[PDB]
Amino acid sequence: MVLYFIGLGLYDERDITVKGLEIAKKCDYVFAEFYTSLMAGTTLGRIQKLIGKEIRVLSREDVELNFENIVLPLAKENDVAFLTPGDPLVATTHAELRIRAKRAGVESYVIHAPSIYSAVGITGLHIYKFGKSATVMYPEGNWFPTSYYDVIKENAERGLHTLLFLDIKAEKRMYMTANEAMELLLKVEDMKKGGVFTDDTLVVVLARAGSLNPTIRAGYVKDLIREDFGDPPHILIVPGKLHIVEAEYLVEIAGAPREILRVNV
Amino acid sequence: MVLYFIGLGLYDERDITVKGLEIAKKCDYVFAEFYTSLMAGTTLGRIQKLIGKEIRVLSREDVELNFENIVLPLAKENDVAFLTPGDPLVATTHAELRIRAKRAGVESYVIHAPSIYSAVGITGLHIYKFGKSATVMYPEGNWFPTSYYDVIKENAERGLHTLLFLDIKAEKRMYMTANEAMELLLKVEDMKKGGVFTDDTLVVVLARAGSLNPTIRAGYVKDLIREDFGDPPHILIVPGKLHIVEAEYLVEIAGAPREILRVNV
Ligand SMILES: Nc1ncnc2c1ncn2[C@@H]1O[C@H](CSCC[C@H](N)C(=O)O)[C@@H](O)[C@H]1O
Repeated sequence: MVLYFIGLGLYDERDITVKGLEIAKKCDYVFAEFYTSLMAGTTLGRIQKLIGKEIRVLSREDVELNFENIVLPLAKENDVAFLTPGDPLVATTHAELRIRAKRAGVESYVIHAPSIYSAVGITGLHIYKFGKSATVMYPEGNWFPTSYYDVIKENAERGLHTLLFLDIKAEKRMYMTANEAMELLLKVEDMKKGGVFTDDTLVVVLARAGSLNPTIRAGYVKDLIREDFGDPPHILIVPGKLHIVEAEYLVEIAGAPREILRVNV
Repeated sequence: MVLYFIGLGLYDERDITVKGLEIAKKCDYVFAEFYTSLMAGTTLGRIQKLIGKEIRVLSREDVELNFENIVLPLAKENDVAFLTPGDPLVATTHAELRIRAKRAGVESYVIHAPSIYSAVGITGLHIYKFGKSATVMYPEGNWFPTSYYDVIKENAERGLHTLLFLDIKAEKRMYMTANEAMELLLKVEDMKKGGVFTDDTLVVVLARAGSLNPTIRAGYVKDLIREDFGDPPHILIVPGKLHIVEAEYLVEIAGAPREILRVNV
């Protein structure tokens, strides 16, 4: 008896690691959640087909409130897996579920899978130069979140890049676009006026990482804010000071304006 | 006419994704490099047997000096794969290779795989709280580099965690251990007196991420500096102030002392 947290990867069902597939195939019960991220290139059926097991999908409430009532009981008598998009423990609160497993006497194992957190490397930006990350959250009611704006400011002060995860309302099938996140940011800048995010800010958009042809675009907010980046999911990145080879790659691979080649050192 | 950058993942031959494996099997020629890092849980023979293709290994000079003369020519009239440990393009210099492909008129696609950059999610530390990353380098001769110490200081200053890659002599298969990294940083502390890394600093050690049995340990330097964390590779993390949920994961899963619950939160 054991519980496995198995990541499914960035885009489709083949983004699972071979390790994860052969372990998932021999589990007695398989559960999964698809609310922490969007795998735009597959379906439940295709995943079930690949793993050869029926998958029961859990909602945020089933997990956050009933994980120990729905999943853990089986794991005491059987080999159980819990599948998630990307890497199970990245920008989720799933790590705490391991604590629940322990206090229920269930041993758990983690099988990693490609994550958007490291897949940003395809933007050409040096991974080590990424600072603190943040999430753009949809304003709801009279509440307008803005903390992600300060993260950008503090990273950019240090010359660090900022990775911006975008909001998701899976049960409403709403996936925030980079365009939406740019609009939100311009609005917070008119409030705070820190010169952090303007029409002239260089940004990078990565859409559907993991697919064979993801959309990778770099340019000024004024030029990109109304551009079509294709289907979700999307992440937005606000680079800090660029190394020359970073700029080179943004121009050659992501279609950035030639002039960012001229780095002001 | 196509070059595929395929990641092999964290630890053994099963850490490659299903997508990467299937694509590698259909490639006419398969290259790989093991200088940016090593796949400590497997061998080149086991990877070859899994892919069912002979793998020509390239040195760092083969790649950096002659990538366009060794790999790209074949990719003009064949499907070629270039394998690398972890996630492709996380290593600083690899992105550039895609520009070389473009220049040579060769199509390139990136197949992602788990990277230690994202796998540290398994320490229970929130991914978004990681700041700039650094590598602890072995000093030698009259050269004692210490920038990695500076990186810790300005992340922790901002309440951020610091991911520290450890030095490696890929070709001699010599891995720097977390213990050596800790002693070094105490050495740098004695040099710089910044109050950044001392006996009382809380650290996290992650060894053999990707394995089903990785070592995850958290505690104060005075206690962990001579502890055996098992076979390489080792990764060292100097956490910033912890969220209570991070601290209880470290206590419950990483064997951290209860003391962190009131000293580091
Ligand atoms: N393939 C992909 N392409 C672009 N953005 C992606 C993505 N997968 C995830 N994201 C981003 O991350 C958000 C979910 S955050 C959860 C991330 C997941 N554990 C992982 O390891 O990737 C999405 O709303 C989106 O902004």
